[PDB]
Amino acid sequence: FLSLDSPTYVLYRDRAEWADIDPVPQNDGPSPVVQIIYSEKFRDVYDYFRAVLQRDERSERAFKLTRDAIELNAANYTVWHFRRVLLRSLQKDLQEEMNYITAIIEEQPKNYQVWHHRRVLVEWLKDPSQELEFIADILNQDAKNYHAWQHRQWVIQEFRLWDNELQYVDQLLKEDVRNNSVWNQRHFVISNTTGYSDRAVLEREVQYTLEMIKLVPHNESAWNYLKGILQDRGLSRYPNLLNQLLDLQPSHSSPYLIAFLVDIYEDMLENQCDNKEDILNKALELCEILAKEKDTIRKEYWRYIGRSLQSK
Amino acid sequence: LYSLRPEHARERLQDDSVETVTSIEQAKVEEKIQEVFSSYKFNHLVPRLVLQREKHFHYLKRGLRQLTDAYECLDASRPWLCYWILHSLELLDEPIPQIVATDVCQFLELCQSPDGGFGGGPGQYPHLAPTYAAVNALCIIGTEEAYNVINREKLLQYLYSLKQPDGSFLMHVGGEVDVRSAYCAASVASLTNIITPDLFEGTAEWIARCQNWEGGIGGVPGMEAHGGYTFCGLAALVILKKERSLNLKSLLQWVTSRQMRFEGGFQGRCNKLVDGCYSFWQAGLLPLLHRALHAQGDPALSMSHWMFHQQALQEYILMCCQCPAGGLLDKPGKSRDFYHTCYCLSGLSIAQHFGSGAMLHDVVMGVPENVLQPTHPVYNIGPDKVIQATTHFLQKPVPGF
Ligand SMILES: Cn1cncc1C[C@H](NCc1ccc(C#N)cc1)C(=O)N1CCC(C#N)=C(c2cccc3ccccc23)C1
Ligand SMILES: CC(C)CCC[C@@H](C)CCCC(C)C[C@@H](O)P(=O)(O)O
Ligand SMILES: [Zn+2]
Repeated sequence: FLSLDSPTYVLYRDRAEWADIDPVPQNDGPSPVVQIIYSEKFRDVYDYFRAVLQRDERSERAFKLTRDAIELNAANYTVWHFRRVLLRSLQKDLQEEMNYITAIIEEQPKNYQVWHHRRVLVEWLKDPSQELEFIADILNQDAKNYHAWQHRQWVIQEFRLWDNELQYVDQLLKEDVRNNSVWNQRHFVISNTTGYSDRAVLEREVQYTLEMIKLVPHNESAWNYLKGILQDRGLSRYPNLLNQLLDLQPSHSSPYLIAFLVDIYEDMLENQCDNKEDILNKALELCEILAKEKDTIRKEYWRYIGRSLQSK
Repeated sequence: LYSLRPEHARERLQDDSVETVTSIEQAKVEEKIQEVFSSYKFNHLVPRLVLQREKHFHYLKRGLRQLTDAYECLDASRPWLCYWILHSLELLDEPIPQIVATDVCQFLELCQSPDGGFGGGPGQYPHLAPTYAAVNALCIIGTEEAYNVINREKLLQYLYSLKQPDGSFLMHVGGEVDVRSAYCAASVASLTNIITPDLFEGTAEWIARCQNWEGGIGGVPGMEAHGGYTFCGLAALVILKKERSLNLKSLLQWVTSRQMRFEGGFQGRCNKLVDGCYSFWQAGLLPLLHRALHAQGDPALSMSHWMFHQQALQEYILMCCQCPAGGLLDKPGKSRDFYHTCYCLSGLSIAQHFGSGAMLHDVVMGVPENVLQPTHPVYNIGPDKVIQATTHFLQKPVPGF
């Protein structure tokens, strides 16, 4: 009704329609700790919030005030709660509220309360029709907002809106092949629609991923993906694997190729294989290269894999 | 210094000439960090890593008393401000005046809800994040008074009020669900001894569903592995004595991959940037994973170090995450706050102190005055406060009903 930013904004205490109420001040106790020095404006709106809430005044003016209280501190979950109560009680137009939360999230896309509030509205309305488009707009400003991806998976799961998400994932992977949120989304999607058991799908995936690897060899996500989709069946159940990867040794090498090989070898050992003695030698040498030369930040881990590779 | 060495410069980012928004940003942090590293060479002084403990103490000491309106945004996280400050002081081995501790106790009592749990400030609805914080604070103080602020019979009611059929908990009534709720509940319930037989029924199973294809744990099943959530999940399982509900092998490969070869500090997600608070959320996962693995009798485990570069993480923090005026931070350029102060310090301490039964290989970088008091890898409060609290509440019966 009256912006907190308007040049002609007036304190609630100075308001004619807010004189019947007495502003309830914060009680931090006679001897405060981590005490915030609020602005006259922040203190004003909240002294009034404490009161309306304390009265449980479920009024339209109370409604318009949570709006200001939310703008002063969007992370105030108590105000967000009372606002949902007013939404039900005052029987407010929720679509109109969808627009509000839409704008607020655009402003604070990393706030926990705003996303949750939006999810509550969509549930109340049983309407997921604006979701994928809104999310995509947020992910357009920050392709890795955790809240955005999480909210997205909920809309897709709950409302079973799976059909065009893999096409979306592919789009974003074209924009930033290093976007781990998208690699994860691709897994979320495939594993919930077709699964990776389907030979054609598995092949299509490994192919595509071997591509992104033999394109940006030092991009870790593609590596953790390829490993992720195969390691759940045994890397050693894939003979050609060790080869193709061994082929990339001088053309597309990173400590990821070495680490993947150390992972295959591990499985060709769990499953027992002829030449196992040499295999173990090759694998331990790789563990020392990674540990001593190739990837020393985790020398504690790499030598530990050398020692475990001993016992098992 | 591991970092100022000449071969370490090969740990620089391999762009593959295929530059994306991610390469670009990573490369940007790397240059700002390189500068810090080379800080010495250019100026002609000998490198001397030192923890501006007094400057940090004066910062913390002030914030425990009052904050500017710049903190209006954490007006619903006050028990957190107590915990972050009262824990940084705790690690800096600084004093907690018998009068200030009381005020804190008195204030938290005002934050506590008649329905159990704690709000973000006087009069706010209880929420598990502030509850976790309030309880940790009260334990850091650790006196009949502090402990006595906590209403255990009401805390169980509250915990049960958030409990979900699938094993997860809400963060608050009408609030969201994600792993933080599981760790928060587990941490406060265990410390105060209110864990009934069915309290966490199915909780270990939900938390295990959060572990994805990366080896890491996400906010909710299906989500990307994230360091703050992986700490919540693992630590929650350690409490419930169910670490084994996870694939610890892959979790280990995942966490260890999160340390930045060039920067030394940790990242919260694969292909994201380094951030000082993750010095604890991510690095804290190795001590947790030591116990876990040794628990299943693992032989290949070290008797002196954690499965991460303790040296590099201490250099990153000391060199790159310290604010001259006091307080620690995300990375160079970023502003200082009590959250990063509390977590860069907690991580330094993890990096400086090892344990493994009766083994004790501390590693203190730079001036030996840089060593911090120890912190428990599950509660993130002094291991002594933990032990002292649990046992004190242990002489109380679990609120049976
Ligand atoms: C940009 N940035 C870098 N590191 C952290 C952030 C932003 C944000 N932190 C919020 C915050 C800022 C200052 C203080 C102080 N003093 C306290 C909190 C962030 O990335 N998150 C998002 C998700 C999240 C979660 N979950 C956070 C969090 C974790 C643990 C305890 C909290 C208590 C209160 C508020 C946020 C948190 C922090
Ligand atoms: C006990 C706890 C409250 C732990 C919280 C741990 C965290 C730091 C969680 C971070 C939550 C998320 C999803 C943050 C993301 O916005 P980002 O990775 O960009 O920082
Ligand atoms: Zn941070």
